[PDB]
Amino acid sequence: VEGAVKTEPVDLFHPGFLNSSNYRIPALFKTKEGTLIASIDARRHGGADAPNNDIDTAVRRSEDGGKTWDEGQIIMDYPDKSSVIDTTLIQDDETGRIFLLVTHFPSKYGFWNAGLGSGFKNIDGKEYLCLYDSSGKEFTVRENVVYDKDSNKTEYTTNALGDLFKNGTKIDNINSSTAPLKAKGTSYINLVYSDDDGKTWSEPQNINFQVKKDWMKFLGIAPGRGIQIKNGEHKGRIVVPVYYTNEKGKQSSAVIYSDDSGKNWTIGESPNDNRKLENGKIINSKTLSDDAPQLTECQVVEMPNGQLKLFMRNLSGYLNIATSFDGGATWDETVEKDTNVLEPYCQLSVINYSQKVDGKDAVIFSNPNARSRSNGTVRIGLINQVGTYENGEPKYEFDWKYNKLVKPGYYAYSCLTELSNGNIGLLYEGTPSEEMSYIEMNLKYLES
Ligand SMILES: *[C@]1(C(=O)O)O[C@@H]([C@H](O)[C@H](O)CO)[C@H](NC(C)=O)[C@@H](O)[C@H]1F
Ligand SMILES: [Ca+2]
Ligand SMILES: [Ca+2]
Repeated sequence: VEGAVKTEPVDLFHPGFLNSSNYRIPALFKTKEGTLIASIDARRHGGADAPNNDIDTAVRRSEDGGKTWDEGQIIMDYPDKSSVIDTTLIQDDETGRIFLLVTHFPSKYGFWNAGLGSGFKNIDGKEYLCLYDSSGKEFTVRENVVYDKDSNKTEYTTNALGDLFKNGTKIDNINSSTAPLKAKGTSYINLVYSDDDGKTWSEPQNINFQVKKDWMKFLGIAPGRGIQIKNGEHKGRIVVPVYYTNEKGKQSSAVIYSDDSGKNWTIGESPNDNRKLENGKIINSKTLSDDAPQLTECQVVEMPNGQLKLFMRNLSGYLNIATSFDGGATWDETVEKDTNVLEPYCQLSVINYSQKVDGKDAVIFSNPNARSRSNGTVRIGLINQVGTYENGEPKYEFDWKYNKLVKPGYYAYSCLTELSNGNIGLLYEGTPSEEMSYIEMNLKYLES
């Protein structure tokens, strides 16, 4: 229609960019300064997930609203088929600090073979990363100095990247397939941060000891973005979607969050914890033994009063939505199924939109509207309160009033952002693992 804007796709990542043959897993965010940051997996050996690859994290920035982008940089790169996989972006408005979190695996590990627990051990009241030698003896890293099982200092030290130094000389890396001391083979949550609007990034902080329980096998970032709560008593809380497997391998969503500007993180309960299934069975994420109720990658948005809604990949064929009244610490027992929104078992993106649409608060949603990763569709969901829960909290529901096909053919993972001009930016997998496409759309287009 007249005045509709949908830009022609640009390949923001593609084979050869930064000398990476493949790319997957978009994250896209507009900073407080108005800069766009796009992060992605630079999959170096093909498109496959860990452990069958060597994956680094790449970032591009735009200072002109997505019209032009910088030359990119690799910000995390582990050796020898140790991979960082699945990024997410969020910023603390108070401090201006931008966070990027990602899942990390040592060489040979990935989602399906991750070992149990955090990979840390408590010694005398502090958690220390464990290392193992060829005989299986256990060592700890205490302030980057390696101690043996009898608390004798060894000749080894580490750094935040896992480099392993013998008397100060680098000899290997604890994440490789060859090191004399290796980390536990499991997932780790890494966090890096930027205080200069994404130009430079810290080295990784391994926060597994704060967020990963002893019964979780995988715990990973659910890629895309986080939020910082705007309304109510949890205002300022930084909320990052995640998901994990239990000892039986079954997946449940949750969020990690920080009330102290990213210094410390905690994991909330899953919506699968004390979840009441359709006909009344009660499950929990620690004991879940069936495939059907699994809840996996997810993204979160905030309601007008501060209530959270967690939108989740799942096995029902349709979108599932959980509700939290306590800032992501727990969820209502009922997970809603929205049969207006097909969900083919793929990541989705949902964001708050800053302006009213048709007099209502709104969200913007992106996923493949199909029974496969195709027919990429962007929706505007209007929020309406429809009475209250038994506990008196407002009950909010979405009206998917506007729905627009933006990508015929292949469409997999995606990430939205609102732009400074009020339009919507979208970075999406329009190929399995090669070109990642960026478009800008206005509301007139989305409503057409
Ligand atoms: C997606 C994908 O489906 O395309 O899957 C994730 C997991 O394999 C899946 O959620 C497991 O049930 C990948 N992440 C990891 C850590 O394997 C994503 O990178 C992506 F591959
Ligand atoms: Ca690498
Ligand atoms: Ca619950």
